[PDB]
Amino acid sequence: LHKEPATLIKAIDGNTVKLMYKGQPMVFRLLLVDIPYGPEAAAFTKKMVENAKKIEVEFDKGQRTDKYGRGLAYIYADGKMVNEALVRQGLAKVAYVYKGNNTHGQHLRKAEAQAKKEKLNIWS
Repeated sequence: LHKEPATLIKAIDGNTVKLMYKGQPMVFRLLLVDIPYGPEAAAFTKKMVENAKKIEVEFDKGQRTDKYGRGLAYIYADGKMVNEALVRQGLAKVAYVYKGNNTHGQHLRKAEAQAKKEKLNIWS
């Protein structure tokens, strides 16, 4: 897997963001992030992407867009994965793997388990 450069265009909600990617505007859905705290998750992703000096998108090895045309990726803000930060903060759950895109699933489930043990936010 490899990180590619992108530019924030705008924050949308906890697991959706609009980016300039290879010179075209594209809506991206954060892989493996399930939002059941919806405003809270939205605000967290919004801050994280808008303060970044560097946004990267990392496709997984399965299908790269969903049926609505959204890119399916891990999104990184200054080197930190947004998908993982949300889960570790207890602001989303880890989704069922979609079509071969599971490369970071174990890593994210470890972050979720930690959030759970700490009883954070959704794990109240």
